[PDB]
Amino acid sequence: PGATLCLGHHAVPNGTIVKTITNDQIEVTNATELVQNSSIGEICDSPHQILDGENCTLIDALLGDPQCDGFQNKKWDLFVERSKAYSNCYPYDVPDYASLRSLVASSGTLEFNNESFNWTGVTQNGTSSACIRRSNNSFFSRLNWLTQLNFKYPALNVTMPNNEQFDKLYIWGVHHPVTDKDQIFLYAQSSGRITVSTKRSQQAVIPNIGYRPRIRNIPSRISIYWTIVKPGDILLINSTGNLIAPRGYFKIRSGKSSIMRSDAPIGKCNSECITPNGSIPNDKPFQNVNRITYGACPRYVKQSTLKLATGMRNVPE
Amino acid sequence: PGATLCLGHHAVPNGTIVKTITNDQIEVTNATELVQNSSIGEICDSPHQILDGENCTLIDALLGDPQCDGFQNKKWDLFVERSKAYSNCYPYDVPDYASLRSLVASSGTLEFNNESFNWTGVTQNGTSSACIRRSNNSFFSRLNWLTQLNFKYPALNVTMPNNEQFDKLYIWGVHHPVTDKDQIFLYAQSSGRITVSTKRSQQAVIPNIGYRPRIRNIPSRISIYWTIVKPGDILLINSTGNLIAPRGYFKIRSGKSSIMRSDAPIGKCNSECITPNGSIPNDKPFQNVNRITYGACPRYVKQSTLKLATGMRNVPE
Amino acid sequence: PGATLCLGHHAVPNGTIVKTITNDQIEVTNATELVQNSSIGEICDSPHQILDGENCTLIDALLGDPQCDGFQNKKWDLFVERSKAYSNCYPYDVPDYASLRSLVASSGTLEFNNESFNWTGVTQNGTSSACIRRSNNSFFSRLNWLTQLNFKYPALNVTMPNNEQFDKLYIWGVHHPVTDKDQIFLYAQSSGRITVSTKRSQQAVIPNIGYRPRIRNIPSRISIYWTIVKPGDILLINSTGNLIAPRGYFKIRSGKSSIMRSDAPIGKCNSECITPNGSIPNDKPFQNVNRITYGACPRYVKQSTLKLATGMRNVPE
Amino acid sequence: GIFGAIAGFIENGWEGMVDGWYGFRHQNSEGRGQAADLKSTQAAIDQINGKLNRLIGKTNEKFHQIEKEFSEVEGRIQDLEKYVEDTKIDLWSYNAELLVALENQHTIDLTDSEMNKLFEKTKKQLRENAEDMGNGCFKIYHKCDNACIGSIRNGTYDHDVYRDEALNNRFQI
Amino acid sequence: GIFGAIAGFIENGWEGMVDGWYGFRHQNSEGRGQAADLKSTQAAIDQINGKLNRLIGKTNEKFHQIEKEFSEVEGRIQDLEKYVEDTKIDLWSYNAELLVALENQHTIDLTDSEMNKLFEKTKKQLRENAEDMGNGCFKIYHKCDNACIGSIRNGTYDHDVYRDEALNNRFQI
Amino acid sequence: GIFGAIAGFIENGWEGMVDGWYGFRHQNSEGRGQAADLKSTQAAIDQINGKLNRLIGKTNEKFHQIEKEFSEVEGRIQDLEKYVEDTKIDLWSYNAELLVALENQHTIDLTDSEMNKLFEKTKKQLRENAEDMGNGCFKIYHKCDNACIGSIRNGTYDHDVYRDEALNNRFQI
Ligand SMILES: *[C@@H]1O[C@H](CO)[C@@H](O[C@@H]2O[C@H](CO)[C@@H](O[C@@H]3O[C@H](CO)[C@@H](O)[C@H](O[C@H]4O[C@H](CO)[C@@H](O)[C@H](O)[C@@H]4O)[C@@H]3O)[C@H](O)[C@H]2NC(C)=O)[C@H](O)[C@H]1NC(C)=O
Ligand SMILES: *[C@@H]1O[C@H](CO)[C@@H](O[C@@H]2O[C@H](CO)[C@@H](O[C@@H]3O[C@H](CO)[C@@H](O)[C@H](O[C@H]4O[C@H](CO)[C@@H](O)[C@H](O)[C@@H]4O)[C@@H]3O)[C@H](O)[C@H]2NC(C)=O)[C@H](O)[C@H]1NC(C)=O
Ligand SMILES: *[C@@H]1O[C@H](CO)[C@@H](O[C@@H]2O[C@H](CO)[C@@H](O[C@@H]3O[C@H](CO)[C@@H](O)[C@H](O[C@H]4O[C@H](CO)[C@@H](O)[C@H](O)[C@@H]4O)[C@@H]3O)[C@H](O)[C@H]2NC(C)=O)[C@H](O)[C@H]1NC(C)=O
Ligand SMILES: *[C@@H]1O[C@H](CO)[C@@H](O[C@@H]2O[C@H](CO)[C@@H](O[C@@H]3O[C@H](CO)[C@@H](O)[C@H](O)[C@@H]3O)[C@H](O)[C@H]2NC(C)=O)[C@H](O)[C@H]1NC(C)=O
Ligand SMILES: *[C@@H]1O[C@H](CO)[C@@H](O[C@@H]2O[C@H](CO)[C@@H](O[C@@H]3O[C@H](CO)[C@@H](O)[C@H](O)[C@@H]3O)[C@H](O)[C@H]2NC(C)=O)[C@H](O)[C@H]1NC(C)=O
Ligand SMILES: *[C@@H]1O[C@H](CO)[C@@H](O[C@@H]2O[C@H](CO)[C@@H](O[C@@H]3O[C@H](CO)[C@@H](O)[C@H](O)[C@@H]3O)[C@H](O)[C@H]2NC(C)=O)[C@H](O)[C@H]1NC(C)=O
Ligand SMILES: *[C@@H]1O[C@H](CO)[C@@H](O[C@@H]2O[C@H](CO)[C@@H](O)[C@H](O)[C@H]2NC(C)=O)[C@H](O)[C@H]1NC(C)=O
Ligand SMILES: *[C@@H]1O[C@H](CO)[C@@H](O[C@@H]2O[C@H](CO)[C@@H](O)[C@H](O)[C@H]2NC(C)=O)[C@H](O)[C@H]1NC(C)=O
Ligand SMILES: *[C@@H]1O[C@H](CO)[C@@H](O[C@@H]2O[C@H](CO)[C@@H](O)[C@H](O)[C@H]2NC(C)=O)[C@H](O)[C@H]1NC(C)=O
Ligand SMILES: *[C@@H]1O[C@H](CO)[C@@H](O[C@@H]2O[C@H](CO)[C@@H](O)[C@H](O)[C@H]2NC(C)=O)[C@H](O)[C@H]1NC(C)=O
Ligand SMILES: *[C@@H]1O[C@H](CO)[C@@H](O[C@@H]2O[C@H](CO)[C@@H](O)[C@H](O)[C@H]2NC(C)=O)[C@H](O)[C@H]1NC(C)=O
Ligand SMILES: *[C@@H]1O[C@H](CO)[C@@H](O[C@@H]2O[C@H](CO)[C@@H](O)[C@H](O)[C@H]2NC(C)=O)[C@H](O)[C@H]1NC(C)=O
Ligand SMILES: *[C@@H]1O[C@H](CO)[C@@H](O)[C@H](O)[C@H]1NC(C)=O
Ligand SMILES: *[C@@H]1O[C@H](CO)[C@@H](O)[C@H](O)[C@H]1NC(C)=O
Ligand SMILES: *[C@@H]1O[C@H](CO)[C@@H](O)[C@H](O)[C@H]1NC(C)=O
Ligand SMILES: *[C@@H]1O[C@H](CO)[C@@H](O)[C@H](O)[C@H]1NC(C)=O
Ligand SMILES: *[C@@H]1O[C@H](CO)[C@@H](O)[C@H](O)[C@H]1NC(C)=O
Ligand SMILES: *[C@@H]1O[C@H](CO)[C@@H](O)[C@H](O)[C@H]1NC(C)=O
Ligand SMILES: *[C@@H]1O[C@H](CO)[C@@H](O)[C@H](O)[C@H]1NC(C)=O
Ligand SMILES: *[C@@H]1O[C@H](CO)[C@@H](O)[C@H](O)[C@H]1NC(C)=O
Ligand SMILES: *[C@@H]1O[C@H](CO)[C@@H](O)[C@H](O)[C@H]1NC(C)=O
Ligand SMILES: *[C@@H]1O[C@H](CO)[C@@H](O)[C@H](O)[C@H]1NC(C)=O
Repeated sequence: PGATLCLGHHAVPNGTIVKTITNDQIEVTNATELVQNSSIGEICDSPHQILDGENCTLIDALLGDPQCDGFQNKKWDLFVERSKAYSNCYPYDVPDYASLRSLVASSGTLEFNNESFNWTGVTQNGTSSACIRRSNNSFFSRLNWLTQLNFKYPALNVTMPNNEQFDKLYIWGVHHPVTDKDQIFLYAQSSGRITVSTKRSQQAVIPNIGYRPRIRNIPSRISIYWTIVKPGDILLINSTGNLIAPRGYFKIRSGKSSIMRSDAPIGKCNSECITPNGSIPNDKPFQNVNRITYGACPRYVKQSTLKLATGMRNVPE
Repeated sequence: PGATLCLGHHAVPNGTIVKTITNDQIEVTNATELVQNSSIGEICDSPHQILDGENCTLIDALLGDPQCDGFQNKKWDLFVERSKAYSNCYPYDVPDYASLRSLVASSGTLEFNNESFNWTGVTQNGTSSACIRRSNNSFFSRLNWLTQLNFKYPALNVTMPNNEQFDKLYIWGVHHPVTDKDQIFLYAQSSGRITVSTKRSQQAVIPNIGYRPRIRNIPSRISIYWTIVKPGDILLINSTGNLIAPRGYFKIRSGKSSIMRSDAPIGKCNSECITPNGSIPNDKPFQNVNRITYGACPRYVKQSTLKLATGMRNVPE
Repeated sequence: PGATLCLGHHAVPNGTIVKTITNDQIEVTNATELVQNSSIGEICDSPHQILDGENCTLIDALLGDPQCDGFQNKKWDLFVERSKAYSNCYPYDVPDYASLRSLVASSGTLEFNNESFNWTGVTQNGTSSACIRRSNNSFFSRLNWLTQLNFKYPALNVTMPNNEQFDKLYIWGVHHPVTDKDQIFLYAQSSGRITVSTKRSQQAVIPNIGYRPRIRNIPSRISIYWTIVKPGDILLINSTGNLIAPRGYFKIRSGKSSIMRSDAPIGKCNSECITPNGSIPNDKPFQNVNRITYGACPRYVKQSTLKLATGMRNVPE
Repeated sequence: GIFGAIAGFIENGWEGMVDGWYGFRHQNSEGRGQAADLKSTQAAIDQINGKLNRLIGKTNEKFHQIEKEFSEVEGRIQDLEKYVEDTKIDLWSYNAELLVALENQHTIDLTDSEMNKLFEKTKKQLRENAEDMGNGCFKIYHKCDNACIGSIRNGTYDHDVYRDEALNNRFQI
Repeated sequence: GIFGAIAGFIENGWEGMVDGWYGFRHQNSEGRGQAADLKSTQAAIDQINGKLNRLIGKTNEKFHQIEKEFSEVEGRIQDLEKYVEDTKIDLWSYNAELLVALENQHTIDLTDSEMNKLFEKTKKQLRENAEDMGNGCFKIYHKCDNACIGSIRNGTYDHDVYRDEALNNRFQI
Repeated sequence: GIFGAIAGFIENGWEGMVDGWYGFRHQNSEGRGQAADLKSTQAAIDQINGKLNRLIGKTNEKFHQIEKEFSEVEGRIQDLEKYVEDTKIDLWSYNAELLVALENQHTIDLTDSEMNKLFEKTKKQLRENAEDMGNGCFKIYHKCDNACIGSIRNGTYDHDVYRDEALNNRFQI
């Protein structure tokens, strides 16, 4: 009689379909998903330092819009800008807004050091009803609106050396009055001129007097500019009207900081990978949640699923 | 005696050489080409909507150069610009020409809506012998050359709100006269100034009076600019001379439209993939015809041939 | 009795660890390194034409800073800029410095042809104590500082046609005096204006009078600009003060030329691949020496080592 | 698969084998039974775990990058930012597709291989005492009780003990 | 190839086999002949068609992109546009080179495998009635006419029918 | 490895084999010895050299590119230049990692294969004159002196010469 000995392998009743080099559908005993396709719908506050912009854009927090006063000197790994954010101070624009936003985001700090600029012959601390702080007329916290004093505005020629071992970031502006009248009332001469310079740079701006469409009922504007001043270098403000002066400088750092547009709520949780949709687990090598990411994240791909076989070919009985 | 049974495989007398991991030349029974290396030398008019620029660049069709009048309000998937194209209206330049060309190309439409701008105190519809339309002096169809009326040019302060649910694209310009004389003859004052603004933007331009080298015997110029105005926003033209005014706006759409430089003739045929050399079949995954493509196309690679084995190793008798 | 015949394979006592699809550490009999991780610390002068900038940046060699006179008309495959380089002529800036540096680097030549510009009514060849050449006051070799003659500076309207079959590169500048006084002393009128134009372009510059922080004790500046003039086109300089005139043009070529920042010494040796660290052998497909390379080079990767198995699995006795 | 065992000469798998991936079924004088082979099972599992360790929990940190959504039409710069990102995503998407296809082909082949190795090992072990029936089964030409079958599964089967009995059974008329 | 059959122990292919990729040649009492094996042929063809289906007619649509030819010298921006495109093309060119090399190695190996599987299947089928001559041929140790050869090719050969005759022929002196 | 010979049924390698990669050890009436097999050795070496030729000394020339280090903060353009380069490097780094992993898996498998091919070839050669002991060794059931062993190694062994002697030794009681 003897015996029979058969060699074999397992199988399951519920196999999973995977792709190979030659087959776009072959059944294996088991597989695991390689594409993360969901988020938990909130941005975990850990382990990255999250700064929720709330009603403030980073630029508004920078300039010191009154609703953004709570942001002074704060740092972040990730600044989160909300789609509902809005400005509520003096209407302004920033040529190359995108680059200023980027370089501040990347710096990761709103650390501001006041400096005593020699403003002689002008009225300091100009305010407006378009920028209300604690029920009073006010202005951007980091900016100093200079106007005429005793119907004069003499020529400014103010120097500020950088004797630090870090770069200094200066934010300053030009006011564009609505009328030749308003121009004289504010600065005593018909034509403003601002020159901001360093050893290695010079930015010259002439105001443009005229009407713009009203924003929050204001038809005038401020244009915002920036200047970086390195160690051993010097900031020179050579102006004859219309200057919105810096009160000091922002530190610029380097590191891992960024900014992200998202309306996802901040949660009390811990997740390495942030997308605008919310934090995502990072166990999988790939993800199709969002091309925008921050932290230790799976790589964005177009596929919604990629199944890695973790077992043999399934050959049911 | 018994029998002999031999197992074997086919072979061919004319094998093909392919590459593997270990061999850059190994013969297999058959192979197929993966790199598309030829075009049919014409751009098929189907299935994409082709607009042949003929003598017109897209920008000339946009401005309304007289030879481009047949292009009014046309749409395209692909605008084809010919190397022989030339301008034959008032000589002009466009700062960031490349971006305007790109954004119009991508929009995919020349749809233009006239608007009734309040031009009071100036002579409208200025024409020139440098822009001949139907044997008369003329001008760009979409532009309105404003000049003095009764030796005066008063200050314009003209508003146009966007109450549509689409963006509006405005094209406008500045005329640079050749002499201080010509300046006064046209605009009644020595210095022009144009300010075009919205809630979220402001562009200020001063003309530069002076000679340029002649183009089609004209030593003066027009500089062309654009402004996009979103829903709820307003266009403000605040000018005192030298304005080349818009007559209206172009719609800006989004979708699959583009532009391509090619001298290939348009054919009556159907091909998904367009290159500047002509349409190419898209059966193969790769192609070395042109890095420039439009539509469902093989990916550009440097190799002129890549042979995929479709049979076994060939071992002739 | 009979015999025993055993089939087998070699092994070594000193195997090497490699990675596979399934194992990040498996021992094979032999392997070869695929990542080049070292340089010889010098840039071989062969086979590429190396031009060592020494104390000169490419832009200083271009303008003709006196310490850079030995660079006149030289060509390079690779221009090497040293971190110790410094300017020692009239202090200047270049808007889009990076693009001018790039286009000259890429052109690969400092070939300069003098041209006889019709400068009538002005004093040519202005010099300064801020640009010492052979113990005398001097200026940039390729630039011609034009100033008033007989307390007049008449309106210049100077033409130079390109009747060559190559493009011409023109370098020119604007002088910014420190005072309204110095302005009149140099150019006879309070306001300079420069217009440089071609058929297809126009650049207009107004000087900005004012103080800048001192560089080598000079508080004035020159701003440098460039203009390319194609065959059949014409250069027009239409100026009324403050022009730093070209003396001619640079040829612009195309080819394989570039520029690299490095402090590695030049050696008398032969190596195809140059990095800022020094030349590297190019036998390996990859390298982690520097992402910056020139010539036939391994591709930069992040790994410091990648071992390719060149033998079987090692199974010691 | 490339070895021809799984979904090949082995007609099908065994759903009732839940304590291993490969193994043995027998019939002899004392009944019929199943036992998992742990070594082959572990060899397959170790290799699959090796892959997984190269792909799971190994993500890469990025911080400040470029913008990838835009609220205004800008032209050239934005075209470039969008094209860079689209380029990147398509390359990674390709990498992911290829990776999974290659990994999966390889997983099927290596698991087929392990089945084949176990079969080959058992065939050699049995020497002249059994014949291959072509379907993964050996006809063993001698009495082989439970301890005997166990000895085959455990690598302690001494073919010389049974050889005379087996040869007589194999080569009879 | 990795199995050692095609361009290995099988000395060469058969140019006169035009109705299949693998098959059988025999010599017996009634002559010599050739027949294709359809199953192995189809197994190879199906796999190659599977690859082809993953690569032919599967192109990707792109519309507005960046410019890639330039009529003016511009510097920084153009350097970046050119570098992005050169980067992309080199990555795709690499992908294409690798893909074809891997696919082709695999095609050669899988076709070698199918040859090997058919050989192995036939070897097991013949049991003790034939011996492997080492060159893909079996010496069958019994009378095996055309119907007999057909039965081997069709999987209906009953080795027990011939075993006595074959053993006597094999193990004679 | 995927064939199960190297680090499989062959227990270990031979450190004392320095004139080839694969070979033969024997014991017979005249002693014990070792000889390299040149054909299998060369087959492995040729394949590995083929890979190497596809990767060593094959670099690509680039000239003017983009800047990759920056002395000033600039924002948008620099963000893009840095991201393009980081993108590129990560893609090439991935390509290099994958390439080496695949190449190395393949090298191990092909070398395992060659060992297996040599074993199989020798097994078939010996016909009914030897049996596979399961560890890469054959018990040869006849007197096989040095010239006889040489004949096996050189492919001139005539199995018919020894078959009667071997069958008698194999199938005795
Ligand atoms: C199908 O294939 C997949 C992938 O191979 C397989 O999933 C894996 O299962 C194991 C065991 O169930 C998982 O391991 C666990 O992971 C969790 C989460 O990370 C850990 O918390 C667990 O740790 C505990 O348990 C350990 C012992 O198992 C303890 O040693 C430890 O101290 C903890 O108490 C544990 O490691 C593994 O995460 C998954 N892998 C993936 C990628 O999902 C699945 O089981 C297979 N399915 C079948 C039906 O076989
Ligand atoms: C070498 O290898 C290649 C690739 O495997 C192989 O080329 C293929 O050949 C087949 C058959 O000749 C082609 O299939 C045809 O394709 C055309 C064009 O797309 C179709 O019009 C055909 O459709 C008709 O025929 C079908 C039956 O064959 C009908 O069912 C159908 O209704 C139509 O009447 C048909 O599908 C295939 O396109 C090529 N593939 C490639 C990539 O070229 C070639 O034959 C092999 N050479 C040798 C000598 O074996
Ligand atoms: C481990 O694996 C590696 C890679 O397979 C292997 O390294 C290779 O060794 C050979 C021989 O030692 C090298 O070939 C030499 O290369 C040098 C430098 O390029 C040449 O100068 C040599 O040319 C001379 O010698 C030839 C004959 O060998 C003559 O024909 C010729 O005219 C010259 O006189 C020679 O080609 C080869 O470069 C390396 N490859 C690499 C990538 O390093 C190494 O030997 C293996 N180690 C062991 C212990 O097996
Ligand atoms: C130049 O044109 C601009 C744009 O049309 C003119 O601006 C408009 O000025 C009027 C005058 O006050 C503004 O009206 C005010 O609106 C507010 C808000 O509803 C209302 O509370 C006030 O009672 C008043 O009606 C109008 O909003 C404003 N329009 C825009 C778009 O800004 C401007 O008057 C012109 N300038 C000159 C000098 O002629
Ligand atoms: C400033 O310099 C410019 C550039 O050199 C001068 O432009 C030139 O002006 C003359 C005067 O008419 C032009 O001549 C004309 O050419 C046409 C075409 O061939 C011909 O038909 C006319 O009969 C006449 O000869 C000349 O083309 C023109 N050159 C260029 C390059 O534009 C200009 O005159 C100077 N301006 C002043 C105010 O001095
Ligand atoms: C506007 O402000 C600028 C910047 O502060 C003033 O520049 C400064 O001018 C003084 C006057 O000579 C310079 O002093 C000189 O320094 C050199 C070098 O050490 C020394 O050898 C001389 O004896 C002299 O002391 C000073 O360096 C310079 N500072 C800078 C930063 O450039 C300028 O005076 C002001 N202009 C007007 C018109 O008021
Ligand atoms: C995460 O958010 C992104 C961006 O909002 C979502 O992607 C968009 O999805 C909407 C609606 O399905 C589409 O109209 C857009 O075209 C998508 N944009 C892009 C860029 O893909 C995405 O669906 C969200 N994913 C998850 C998992 O929540
Ligand atoms: C952010 O802004 C919103 C809207 O401007 C604020 O919500 C309003 O707050 C006012 C003043 O207390 C309330 O009267 C309203 O009930 C709110 N309006 C709406 C539409 O929600 C919100 O409080 C601000 N948040 C922060 C954190 O400053
Ligand atoms: C398609 O057109 C392109 C671009 O004109 C051709 O590529 C050029 O070919 C010319 C002449 O062979 C070369 O001088 C250029 O250097 C090529 N340019 C580039 C960017 O590669 C190409 O040959 C054409 N291909 C086909 C199949 O017609
Ligand atoms: C595009 O422009 C070309 C050249 O300007 C036109 O061809 C000329 O047309 C004129 C006027 O009828 C003829 O006298 C000439 O025979 C043509 N010259 C040349 C050099 O070809 C052409 O007609 C224009 N095409 C379109 C579609 O407007
Ligand atoms: C080649 O030079 C580069 C650049 O200087 C070196 O990379 C830097 O190394 C320093 C010190 O180890 C680090 O602080 C920097 O972060 C590195 N920079 C980058 C961009 O990686 C590199 O170490 C040198 N390599 C060799 C082999 O000499
Ligand atoms: C490059 O510049 C350096 C520093 O300016 C020069 O070195 C100095 O040369 C002076 C003048 O002969 C000497 O008195 C000093 O000994 C040097 N100083 C230092 C700090 O090294 C150098 O000679 C210049 N090189 C070239 C090639 O022009
Ligand atoms: C298959 O079914 C079993 C039985 O319920 C279940 O436990 C297992 O998780 C399933 N596995 C897969 C991969 O679907
Ligand atoms: C700079 O300041 C000096 C001294 O106050 C003054 O003469 C000059 O006009 C100023 N320059 C500008 C551009 O305002
Ligand atoms: C080989 O030759 C035959 C006979 O003419 C031909 O039909 C076939 O298409 C050729 N195939 C290849 C791949 O060259
Ligand atoms: C704008 O229009 C108003 C009213 O006509 C006028 O006073 C003002 O000067 C204009 N502004 C410009 C810049 O032309
Ligand atoms: C291993 O050791 C030998 C003996 O000295 C040496 O010659 C050889 O180069 C070594 N090989 C490797 C790859 O380490
Ligand atoms: C200017 O200098 C050049 C070069 O030294 C010389 O040839 C020319 O005569 C000078 N021109 C004048 C007007 O002095
Ligand atoms: C150009 O030159 C002419 C003639 O000399 C002069 O009238 C005109 O003012 C100049 N233009 C400029 C911008 O200097
Ligand atoms: C074989 O091994 C099993 C597993 O532990 C053991 O229980 C059994 O007693 C062994 N049988 C023989 C016959 O060696
Ligand atoms: C084997 O199959 C072939 C193919 O159809 C058939 O024609 C033949 O009659 C069969 N022969 C035997 C002996 O079963
Ligand atoms: C086998 O080949 C070897 C290698 O050259 C040779 O020296 C030897 O004489 C041969 N032996 C026999 C028995 O053929």
